[PDB]
Amino acid sequence: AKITTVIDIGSNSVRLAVFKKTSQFGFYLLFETKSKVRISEGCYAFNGILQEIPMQRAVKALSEFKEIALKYKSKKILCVATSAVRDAPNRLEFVARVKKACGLQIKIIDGQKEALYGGIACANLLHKNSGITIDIGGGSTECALIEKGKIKDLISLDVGTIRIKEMFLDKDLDVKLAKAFIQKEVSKLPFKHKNAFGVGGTIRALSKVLMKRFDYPIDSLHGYEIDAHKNLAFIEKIVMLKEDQLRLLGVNEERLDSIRSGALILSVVLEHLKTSLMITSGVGVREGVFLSDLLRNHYHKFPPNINPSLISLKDRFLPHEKHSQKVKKECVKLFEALSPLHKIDEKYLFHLKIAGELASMGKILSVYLAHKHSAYFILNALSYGFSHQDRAIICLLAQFSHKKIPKDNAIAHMSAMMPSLLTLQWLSFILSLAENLCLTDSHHLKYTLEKNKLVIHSNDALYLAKEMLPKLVKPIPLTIEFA
Amino acid sequence: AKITTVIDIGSNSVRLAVFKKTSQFGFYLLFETKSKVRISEGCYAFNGILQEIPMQRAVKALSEFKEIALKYKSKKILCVATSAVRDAPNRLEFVARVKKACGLQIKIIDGQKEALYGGIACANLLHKNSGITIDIGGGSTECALIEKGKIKDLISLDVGTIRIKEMFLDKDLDVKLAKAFIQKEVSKLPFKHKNAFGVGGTIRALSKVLMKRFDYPIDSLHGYEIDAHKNLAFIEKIVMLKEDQLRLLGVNEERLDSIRSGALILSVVLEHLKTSLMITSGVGVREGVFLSDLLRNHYHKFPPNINPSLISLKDRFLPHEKHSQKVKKECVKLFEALSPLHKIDEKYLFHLKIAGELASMGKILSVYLAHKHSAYFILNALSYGFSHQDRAIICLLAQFSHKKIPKDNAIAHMSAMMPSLLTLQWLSFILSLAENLCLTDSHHLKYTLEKNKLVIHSNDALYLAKEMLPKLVKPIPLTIEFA
Ligand SMILES: Nc1nc2c(ncn2[C@@H]2O[C@H](COP(=O)(O)OP(=O)(O)OP(O)(O)=S)[C@@H](O)[C@H]2O)c(=O)[nH]1
Ligand SMILES: Nc1nc2c(ncn2[C@@H]2O[C@H](COP(=O)(O)OP(=O)(O)OP(O)(O)=S)[C@@H](O)[C@H]2O)c(=O)[nH]1
Ligand SMILES: [Cl-]
Ligand SMILES: [Cl-]
Ligand SMILES: [Cl-]
Ligand SMILES: [K+]
Ligand SMILES: [K+]
Ligand SMILES: [Mg+2]
Ligand SMILES: [Mg+2]
Ligand SMILES: [Mg+2]
Ligand SMILES: [Mg+2]
Repeated sequence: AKITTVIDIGSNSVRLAVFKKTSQFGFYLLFETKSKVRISEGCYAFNGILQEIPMQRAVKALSEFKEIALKYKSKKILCVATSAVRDAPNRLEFVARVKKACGLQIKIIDGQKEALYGGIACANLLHKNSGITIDIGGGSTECALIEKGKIKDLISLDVGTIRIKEMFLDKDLDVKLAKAFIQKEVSKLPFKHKNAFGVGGTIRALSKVLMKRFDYPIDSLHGYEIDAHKNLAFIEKIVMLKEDQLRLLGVNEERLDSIRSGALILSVVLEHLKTSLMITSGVGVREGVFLSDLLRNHYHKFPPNINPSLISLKDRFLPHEKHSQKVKKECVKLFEALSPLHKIDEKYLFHLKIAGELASMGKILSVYLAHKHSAYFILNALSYGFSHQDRAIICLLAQFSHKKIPKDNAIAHMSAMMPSLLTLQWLSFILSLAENLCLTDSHHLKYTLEKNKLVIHSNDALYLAKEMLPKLVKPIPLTIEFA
Repeated sequence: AKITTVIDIGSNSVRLAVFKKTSQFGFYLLFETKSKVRISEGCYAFNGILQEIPMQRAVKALSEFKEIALKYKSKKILCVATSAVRDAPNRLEFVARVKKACGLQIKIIDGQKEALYGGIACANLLHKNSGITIDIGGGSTECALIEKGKIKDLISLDVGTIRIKEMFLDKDLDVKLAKAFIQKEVSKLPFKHKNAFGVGGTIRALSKVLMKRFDYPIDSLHGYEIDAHKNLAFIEKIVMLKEDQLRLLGVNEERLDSIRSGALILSVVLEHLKTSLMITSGVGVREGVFLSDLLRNHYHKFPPNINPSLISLKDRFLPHEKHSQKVKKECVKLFEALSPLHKIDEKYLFHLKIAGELASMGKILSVYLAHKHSAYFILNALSYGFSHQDRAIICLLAQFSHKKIPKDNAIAHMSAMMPSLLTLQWLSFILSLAENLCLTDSHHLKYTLEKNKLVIHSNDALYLAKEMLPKLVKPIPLTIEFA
């Protein structure tokens, strides 16, 4: 199927995502949305029986999600339902009402399969290979243990934002009683890990709060890294704030009434898992469902050196992809030839290579200021499998090809672990020279270094590359000569 | 063909552009560059005989231009040569040298054909119907009188930057004698007009100086508007400035030694033509050659309401047109139904409709912050046939969909002729509401207004559009009801 829709019927949000497959492993999100259906509303006092008005909302929302699926030409529609529906004594009647109302067939999935879908999404689309997912939803919480990219254990707990809200916080029961109820279940998690992968609306909402509080310069939550020890006190503080204080923190209206129980659950989980770093995930069940299919014949794992963001970016914006292979190759040779001078950690060849592949991507928008467009593309869409640092470096290399990187760059100082200006200027200068040298179909280039003299060996005239040489911004005083 | 390279052998710059046809009328630039070949160097003192080292440069640049054309898989290569080559007693040996060196067939064109090509580009790719082109090159200056989109007269004058530089300025001849010489040729221009279309490197260079001088917020040469009366004195001053003063003004190193001649010629032309408004053209001879082929069967003119930037942007990023056509339709209806309240000039329906078509273009990059990506695409690539004002308005409409436009927005204050903030907030709100209503293919919507009450008439549940109603930002107090 070229276009596939996933519908994730949660206990609070119902989510929709439309995926377009661009190659064997390349894909991107054509459309996504979520609706605050809260099918679980009022069910927890009636033995999980889904109530009439909430069921009516679900049907109406699901009908429009189906319309959206067909509006985008989906060849397949996969619909899964989690905690509130699987717990519900009348679950089979709701499934039947939905089928009769719109022809959608719902597959109730158990907690372990829900944990797996979140694990699959995070194991493949984040930048850490090992860790534990935390998928806090309105009705349940899933944790999947991931080790070097493979799922090793799945657990689902019957604690969720709306469950806690209706059983405890709505009744003005002391928050201590809710914490105990949560801890009693969180005790059952049989594993610990320095890394956690934060999944779901509570955690993404909390991540937006933290980004705003610390004036974070990158506006995308997929991959945002949270120091769990530093921030656990604030997370616990959120549990007891009132609605207007949450508003001042930036929480949107629709999320005000569930975020505090959600924050309580997250705090108990993080304490138990001994998490030190939580990475915010922009993906979860709906993406994992799609990947279960995409990767069904590949053991639910992208092959080594297969990155779906990189690949889909090239399918969308660079389908004649040999030029960029040459620039990458020359960037490698240049980096080796100059290593006596720059002595930069070869870990940064990773970023240089990718900037080599992507630096002319923005010409599909305009050939004027093309590198500025490439940088924009890279910063906003090179997401799966890249840290924010990885993205910022690659972005800067492309953005400042043939230019001086400012001292005052927000992205460059995004973190104290970022590479130095000089290192960034070196890699950008290398990218620039490689680009100049690959302008034509010049072949068999060789670089030698003697003192501060770079010599470019070629039997080609390289007339245009020689003409452009003075427009390079060198990282240090260095002479470039053509032999 | 699909991919077409054009090479324009000027007397100073030699330019290359690779065009990609995406549809019957859609196209965009795959690649472009220019090389300071200056084939005319030293020819003016030897009756126009092209000199040996300049010809060698040309052969070396043109052989690599051919390589670039083939690298991009050009099916057709169109190569024309202008003043210095057409004037040269040895023109036929240079042409044959180039043919033997790389198989490029140079077609020497006379001054009228040169004026025609610039005219075709400007008549089609600029936003004014009538005016006179001013194409100052190294050897000659062309003017094409355009009226209502149609070429009515062509003249070529033997004044250019390198000609004047070598005949007068290089010899420390009083600038007065050079002006007198130019005035004698400009005298032959038999027409006048309030509008001028600026073509070539001199005028683009001057436009960049002016954009920097005035802290202009849109970094885009194409379409930039220059008050010729207010700036003529500054243009004339440029003629008397030193290299380093030109550097301080931002002039590129390669442009320093020709811009003063070019400014002298331009000031004389603007005075004679009575120009009050000059529009900087990002296109010229090379685009005119491509268009004369593209439009060979359409009398060198796009059909009414055919805009190649709009179309090509949709070809590249929106190969599915029916969604965006629905949003535009609702934007028109909403506009008309709300006009008792907003009372906005109907001239702005033009921008609203195009924002309706393009507002979700950016989702091809990311579905998160998609409207921000769309605005970026529009501001940087919606160029042919649009003023900077048109581009800015359309950009802002998409950018601030479902948001409040800040009071201090740089683009919004780009010029005093911009629409008011309130008008802009109105248009954005209409777009936002249209977008909500077209989420699903809600068919046959109708609108009525009573006082400040908008009533939406539908047979649809419009469940999701209602769920989103509170996130619209209204321009004035307004009640929205569904019947
Ligand atoms: N699952 C997931 N949600 C995200 C991600 N990034 C943002 N969100 C959330 O998704 C919702 C939509 O954000 P966003 O897409 O930026 O606005 P929008 O309503 O679709 O309007 P737009 O994108 O056309 S500008 C917000 O609630 C945001 O907090 C992500 O990477 N993954
Ligand atoms: N003919 C034409 N030239 C332009 C236009 N805009 C800018 N230029 C000129 O073309 C040259 C390159 O512009 P530009 O493409 O932004 O830099 P670049 O060297 O190619 O580097 P990049 O685009 O990969 S970031 C400069 O001489 C600039 O003034 C335009 O619209 N038309
Ligand atoms: Cl979310
Ligand atoms: Cl130019
Ligand atoms: Cl030009
Ligand atoms: K969950
Ligand atoms: K000219
Ligand atoms: Mg869930
Ligand atoms: Mg460019
Ligand atoms: Mg010319
Ligand atoms: Mg979005």
